Amino acid sequence: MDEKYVNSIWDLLKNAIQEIQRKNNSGLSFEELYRNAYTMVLHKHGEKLYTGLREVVTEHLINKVREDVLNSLNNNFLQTLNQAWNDHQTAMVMIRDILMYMDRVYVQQNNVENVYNLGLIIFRDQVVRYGCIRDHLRQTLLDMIARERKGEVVDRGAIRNACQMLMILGLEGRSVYEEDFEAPFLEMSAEFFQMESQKFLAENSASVYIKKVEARINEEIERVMHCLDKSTEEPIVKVVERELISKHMKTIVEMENSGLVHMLKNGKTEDLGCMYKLFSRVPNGLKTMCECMSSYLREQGKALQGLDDLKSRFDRFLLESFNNDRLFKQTIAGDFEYFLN
Amino acid sequence: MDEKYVNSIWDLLKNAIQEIQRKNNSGLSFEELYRNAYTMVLHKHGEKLYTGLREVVTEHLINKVREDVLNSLNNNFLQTLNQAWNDHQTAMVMIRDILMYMDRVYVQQNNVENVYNLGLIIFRDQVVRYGCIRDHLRQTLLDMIARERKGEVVDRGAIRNACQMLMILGLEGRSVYEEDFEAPFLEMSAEFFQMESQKFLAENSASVYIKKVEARINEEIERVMHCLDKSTEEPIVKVVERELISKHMKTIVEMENSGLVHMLKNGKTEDLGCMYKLFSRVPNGLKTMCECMSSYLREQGKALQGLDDLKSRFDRFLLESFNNDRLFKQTIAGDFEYFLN
Amino acid sequence: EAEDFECSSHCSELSWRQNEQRRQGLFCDITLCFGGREFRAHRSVLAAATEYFTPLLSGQFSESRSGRVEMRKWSSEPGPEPDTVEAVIEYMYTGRIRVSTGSVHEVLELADRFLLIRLKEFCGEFLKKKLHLSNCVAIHSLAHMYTLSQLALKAADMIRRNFHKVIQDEEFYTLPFHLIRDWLSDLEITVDSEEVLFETVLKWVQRNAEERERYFEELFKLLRLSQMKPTYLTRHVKPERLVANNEVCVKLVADAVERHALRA
Amino acid sequence: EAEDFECSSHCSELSWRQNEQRRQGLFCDITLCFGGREFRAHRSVLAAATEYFTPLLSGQFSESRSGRVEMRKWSSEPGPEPDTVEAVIEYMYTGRIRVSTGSVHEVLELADRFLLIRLKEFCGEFLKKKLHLSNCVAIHSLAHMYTLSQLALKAADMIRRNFHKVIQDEEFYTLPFHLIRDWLSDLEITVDSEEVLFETVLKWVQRNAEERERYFEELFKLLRLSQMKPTYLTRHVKPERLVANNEVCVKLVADAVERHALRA
Repeated sequence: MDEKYVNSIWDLLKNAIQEIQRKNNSGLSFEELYRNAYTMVLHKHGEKLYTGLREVVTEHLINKVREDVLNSLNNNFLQTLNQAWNDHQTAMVMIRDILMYMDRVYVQQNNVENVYNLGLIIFRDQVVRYGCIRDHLRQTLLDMIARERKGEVVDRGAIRNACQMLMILGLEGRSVYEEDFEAPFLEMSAEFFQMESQKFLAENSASVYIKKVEARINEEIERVMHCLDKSTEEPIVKVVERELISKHMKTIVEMENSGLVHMLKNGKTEDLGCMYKLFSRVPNGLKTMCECMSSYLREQGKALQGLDDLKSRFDRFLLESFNNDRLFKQTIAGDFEYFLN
Repeated sequence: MDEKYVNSIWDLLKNAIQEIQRKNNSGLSFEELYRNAYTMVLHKHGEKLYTGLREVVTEHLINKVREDVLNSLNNNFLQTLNQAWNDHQTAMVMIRDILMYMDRVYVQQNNVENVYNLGLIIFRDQVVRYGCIRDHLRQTLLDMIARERKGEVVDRGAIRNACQMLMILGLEGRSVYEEDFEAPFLEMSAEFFQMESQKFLAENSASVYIKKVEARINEEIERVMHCLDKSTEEPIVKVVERELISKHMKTIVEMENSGLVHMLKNGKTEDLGCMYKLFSRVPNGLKTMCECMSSYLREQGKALQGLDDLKSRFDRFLLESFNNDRLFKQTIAGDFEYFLN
Repeated sequence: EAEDFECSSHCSELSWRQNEQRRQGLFCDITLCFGGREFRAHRSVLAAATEYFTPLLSGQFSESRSGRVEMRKWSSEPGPEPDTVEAVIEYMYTGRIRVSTGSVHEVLELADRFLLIRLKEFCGEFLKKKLHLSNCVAIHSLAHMYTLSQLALKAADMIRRNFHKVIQDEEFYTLPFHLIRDWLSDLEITVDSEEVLFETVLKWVQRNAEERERYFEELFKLLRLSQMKPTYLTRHVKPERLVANNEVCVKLVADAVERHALRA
Repeated sequence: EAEDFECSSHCSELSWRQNEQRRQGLFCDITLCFGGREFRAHRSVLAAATEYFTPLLSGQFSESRSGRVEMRKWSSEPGPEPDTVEAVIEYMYTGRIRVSTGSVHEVLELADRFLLIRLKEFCGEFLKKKLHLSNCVAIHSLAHMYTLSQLALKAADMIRRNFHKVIQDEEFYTLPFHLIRDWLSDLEITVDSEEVLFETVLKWVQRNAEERERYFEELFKLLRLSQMKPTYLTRHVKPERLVANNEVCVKLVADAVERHALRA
């Protein structure tokens, strides 16, 4: 009907939306509010409604919610942030329901986000990614993971709660989680692991090192399961595989008074079998072991009736420690065919 | 379980059945009573239950219900009888429900009547057909219909209520209604109509008589619709058709200073058209009119240039009063072909 | 080993038996009022039938505590015909409905309002068949109001092709302002001359003069005065009291005559 | 003219959405307790699923006012397994259930008790397939208890054909008195000699001696002592303490020996 009557309807819904926002769901009639929203969209006033919706939410989250999270930065930040997120989710569900006819008719037909998805975008842009908040959340989640790794006891629950939220604001996508948390996390992790690798090489045996690497891989998988998105397992492991294994491949195998050659000489089968299973992860991993072996085996066979003893000893390793691998088999065989000439 | 435990269960159900009978449905737990009935049939004690059921009902209707109906014979009989019937129907529904598992499992498998059908048989045999009751109900329904016919104002409602009941006790069949009410009703009706016919012939014109017959047919159809079973329409009409039309066919047509010949002579078309529509009901009905006509038409044509006037006059009757009937057409034609010889 | 069972008949029966309950009032949870008659129904069924009833009956709003829902403000004064309401409620139970040539309007109202999308779909596929030369203007106003986009296009195309004749029948002069506005600014419309469009603006505005006069100025702006003959603009357009009153359009009708003289 | 609509998918969806409600407790009317766990459900659905729930929930009995139903006295001590109860309740909503080699016993209990005849039917057609040499005595005791007449006959016939071997396995010595009674008086049974039947009466009665001794006299009367060898009756039947105690059977064992001497 007339411009004034339409503004009557919108004033009614605006007050209802604000009441919901203020946690006052009870006093409201679902059919009255739904009919008013319906009457607007039915009489082609959907844009007025949608534009109005985008305002009432934007204003609430900027003036009340952003402020709350900011005022509680150095006083229970993540908690003040999850409560902000929960209160929002709860409100946006009720807002989406009174405006259900707009979601089904207008939103579809006019290439715009749906009420809940719009609510998510505003919370994302105005609260979770507000620079000061965006940064303080990134530094918070990372300082916790760094403290945890360095021994301290931290709240994995608050960490999973923020990660779920970061994932959800991605709008059925990891866009927000990836750049706001994952990428900075992976970066600080690699810097940690690189330093960790330097300590363990300087004071632990190759067997101990290889064990400590497996232990680190297990810890990082165990961390993802308990407080990050399941999709971070492959990235973080590859960062452990890169910094601990891949970057120090020749260093590990060649370790003096330890390593492949000493393991082959002192016959420590399971120890070099452990090396095989770890070096089978990284590219050129097994190659390095073959190269180290071929260098030694050719130098040992060059010294050699007793080559039946050599063949049998390496046959045992290949079958037990090297899982009868095609590459190792060909390498051992290649070195034996080399002695003929 | 043991004989005593089974008798514990049955004593519980017997009391529940009697409480229901006494109008005390409320205090009872449906699942407790149903489980007890179930436990008996499940443990193959169905016959004890069924035999017990047949007793508790038989005893109630003989000792309490039959007595009530008898004590109120000359004091609101039909009402005391419908209330007996309603209270029964109501109880038997609740009895059938607590014993639902017996109806589905035992009753089926052991070639016996179902709880509700058994209840109907006992009410039928012990109350509605108890000789003194059987007779007083038959005399009641008939004295009413006789009073109604003779002018008086009677309760068609009480009459339909008893007829529905009589029909229902037929066990999806009219066996009880047919012999307890219909047959005596049809008999007393024929005796009435035979006397009615004698009065109307002795003092009314053939046209008036024919009208009074149609009026009687309509009254008797109107009576069946309002207070008897719809299935009594064909029998009672055939009794009106037999006693009023069929038995006095030649008498009506030949009525002096009235009737077919006088209607044909004085040219009263619709009047003999009325006769046609009534005599078309009964067998040999139209034959009698043709016979009466052929006797007259042959005597009139035997008297006869003016036979073009005769042909045209009878052509008009045949088309208007006789609905251009094949039998009448052939009869008129036959009589005309007769004059040639 | 195990085995799965499927009673095909089951759910068809279950739904029908629940309807039979509703009709007797058996186990009815909620009471649906449409005019000051009311229809008793089952919260479980209604909520299962459409996304609408779930938040209503949930527990976050007055209706859950009420145990009654006042369905108000319908196109029909005391609400839709009870027969059409019972028909649609039954559909929510059974998924079976008969839509008459009359029923379809009120059915589409409820179907659309109560978010019964597969029933709304049907009405759309129904009217698409019942679409004709007379049917087209009334069906377009339906398809446009109840967002039946596929049907709106087929109804619009038949109006664009037969515009010259649709403006002859009174059916068009019923249309709301926003639809007149959208038709005048529609370019694929097929009329004999642009001068006829003015005669239709003047005809339509005259009907509900008291409420419709406000729009005229906006509607006159839509008129492509360039494609109109200068003889017509000077003798028929300029002297109209409706155009002589507003000074915004006397300037536009003056520039239009100015432009034609300037075309030489 | 009019047109009828049928949303084929509809009732299948409606039922499933109502189950999804029940699982969340949404709009649940009644609470069904089976042991001191309880299952929340919908009065409308339950009543629609079976003739049982209609009088219960109607309003003529305590349960309607209660809003809770205490399902007591089941073959399993604290009632059937909750998984089997949820399975059957879901079936009342959806008409879909999976019956395991284990499930079938408790499923048939509930199906039969709660008058779910098409589910009971399935269990009957299921066990008919799973019927074997070991399965036959246990399946007969089921089919006999839960009035599965078609199955009882097929199970009985396999027991009558393989009686001589069924009395070897302990499975038979579980059977209740009324079934022993009915087997002894069954004429189409196939055993080597009538003397073996006595050895099975003595074996079965010995098991739960304290409760089973009462029956022995009735069971001994069923024994066709005419078809037994006089050497056996004098040396093995007559000296049994179980037969020497009752004086009713010492007379019957005496007439039996009397009849054999009288046959010469």
